[PDB]
Amino acid sequence: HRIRITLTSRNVKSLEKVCADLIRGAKEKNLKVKGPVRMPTKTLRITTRKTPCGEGSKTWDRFQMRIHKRLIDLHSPSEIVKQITSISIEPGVEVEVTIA
Amino acid sequence: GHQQLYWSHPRKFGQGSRSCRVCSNRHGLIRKYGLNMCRQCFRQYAKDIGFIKLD
Amino acid sequence: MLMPKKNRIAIYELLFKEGVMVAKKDVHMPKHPELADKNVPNLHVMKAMQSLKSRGYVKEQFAWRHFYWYLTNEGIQYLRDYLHLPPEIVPATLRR
Amino acid sequence: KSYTTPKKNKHKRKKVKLAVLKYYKVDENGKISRLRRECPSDECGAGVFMASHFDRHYCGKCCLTYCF
Amino acid sequence: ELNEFLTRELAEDGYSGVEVRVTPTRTEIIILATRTQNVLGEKGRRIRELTAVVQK
RNA sequence: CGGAAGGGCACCACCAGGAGUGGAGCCUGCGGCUUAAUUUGACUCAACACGGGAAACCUCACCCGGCCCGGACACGGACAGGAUUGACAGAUUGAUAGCUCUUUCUCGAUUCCGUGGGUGGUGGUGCAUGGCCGUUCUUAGUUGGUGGAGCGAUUUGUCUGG
RNA sequence: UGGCGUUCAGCCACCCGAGAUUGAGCAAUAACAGGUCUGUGAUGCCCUUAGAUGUCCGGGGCUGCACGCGCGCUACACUGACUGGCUCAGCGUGUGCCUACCCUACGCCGGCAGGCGCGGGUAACCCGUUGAACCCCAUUCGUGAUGGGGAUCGGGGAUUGCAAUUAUUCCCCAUGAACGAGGAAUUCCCAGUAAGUGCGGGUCAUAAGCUUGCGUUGAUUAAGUCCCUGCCCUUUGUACACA
Ligand SMILES: [Zn+2]
Ligand SMILES: [Zn+2]
Repeated sequence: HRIRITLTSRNVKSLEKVCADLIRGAKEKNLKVKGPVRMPTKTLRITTRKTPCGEGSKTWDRFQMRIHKRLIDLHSPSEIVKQITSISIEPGVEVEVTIA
Repeated sequence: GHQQLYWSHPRKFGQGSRSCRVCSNRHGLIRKYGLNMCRQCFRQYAKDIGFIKLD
Repeated sequence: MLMPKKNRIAIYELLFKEGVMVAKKDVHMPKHPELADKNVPNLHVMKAMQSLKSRGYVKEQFAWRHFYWYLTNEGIQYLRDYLHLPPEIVPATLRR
Repeated sequence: KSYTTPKKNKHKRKKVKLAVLKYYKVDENGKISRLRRECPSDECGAGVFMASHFDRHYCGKCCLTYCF
Repeated sequence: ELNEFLTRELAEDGYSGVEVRVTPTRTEIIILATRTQNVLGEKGRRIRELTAVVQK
């Protein structure tokens, strides 16, 4: 019964819209649902060079990259949860369903 | 034959094992996160991967 | 480059069963990465394809380190003329 | 290009016309006479005939030497 | 690589880009092309060739 | 462009101070010395722990000795009565690379010989270049439409003062 | 709110208030005979084209040395040298695509080096609740090119890759010089700033005197200017002319 759905996304507002839609769908389908547990983000800094040759002043790049993580805890049979996850998918949010 | 001298030196370490997948050069290779790509083509196709210069 | 006859017939049969074919550009590679059942080298396949590419029977597309072949209408006649197959049957790329 | 030291020669295979005729020895009747030793290996049996040297016998592709 | 190969290959047939929405067991890619007649060739023969390219 | 001057800018300017180099030793790089080779590149701001180039064999772009075709394709000769290719003892060689030598078995039309042509090349040319990077410069300067001056380059707008 | 200023643009001091200036990116026009063919199957021309300026193996060289400089590291001590006790971080990183290569926890063997099998993790779980350095407290020393310095050198013991000497790298013992606060000249910066002192990522079969971020402690001076070195406009003779 203990379902730990992990939602991974790079964008913030699309992930917030998806998890809010899942919470508002659980309220319509009348099941017990926990709030959005906001796990901390991750950062990836990349420092490279600009010039192909080794001449002139030394440049240093700053490439940033972020990724987030949310989770929705559920106490429901899986037949209800599959009907929820089949509806309204987008390529931004990646869903990981775990039942334990 | 020449095939005996072809497979004689092992390629089990360093730049003899891995190289760039675009220009095939032994310069500017990142082993981190399995890139194996030179820095010039990385700066070229850096936006298509997902990296961006914000700060 | 000298090539085995049965492996040559197997390569032309693999070319006839699907006209489009891929290859990875790697010098230090013993066998072909896709066709791994029949133990054939990649360099013999590359030379047998560029022998047709030079005299104009296949179109070439070039990726970063990958080669791609596209079979032409002259190659349609050449493969069935080499394999002595009836002209009624078509490859899979002509099928819907 | 032309170097100072002359090149080392390559073993050009000297062609021999009707070299298969020296294998068998014919008789007036309907039979054959095989002079060379048959190879007892698993890769080649009665098909591949071993070389007729002066001191030991040797086969072509399996590299199997039989000495007296 | 999926962007670069189609950019190099479809450049003579009016290529602009691709759009992908990931679905389970179905990789639905949309080649947003200008000339839709030039990219098919003959009843979608080049499309069936590109599916074999992605498969192989 | 000023050898005529003013204005505001910056600790790749000063002022009052703070920490370092040069004083001792060491890792490393350049020029010369130099070797069979010490691969090449860049000279005040704007090269010299640099090309992400921290090299025992790859890296090697350099040399010393030895092998492979990895010379597509076309046109005429060779050729299946074998065009071609691999070889153990043992001599040479660096390797048991038949690369050669004493000797013949083997794969079989893929190959071999000449003529055209093609590709291969960290081999040269950044004084031919695309793209990209540094400088002025991260300074506050710059450009159009309608008017006023003529024959026009020009200047008003684009600023006398804070 | 109080002062300066056409009382306009605005500027300064003060009460109250987490702050009365956090840092960075993007960065107009125009140009260099600036670099890159040694990043590129981005490319023009020439050459090579078989005894190959292509490809492969074993070594050498890239390190080399009368000399001059460039970028860095540590000492010249009493503020210090030795031995224990006591007390804290956030960046990170990590079970494979050919491919072997990942983090290590715990009980042992041994002075260290290193070795044996063993459980957890696809990560706010495992390392880890990161007992890091300086620090403070308690012992030994006392002006001696010294217990500081380990430049220099010898012997033995181990790991890594098929293979290390000109020392891949680590451990133990022995050797104890230059260096007494630095001449001419010169570089950087102005508040959690310089500085002391550490730890992660990249380079990584072996891999930090390199580079970038993350931490701890924490000052002197300054709220001005073009005298010195540059850059940007001006008035004007025009020996400055695809300039
Ligand atoms: Zn590149
Ligand atoms: Zn036999």
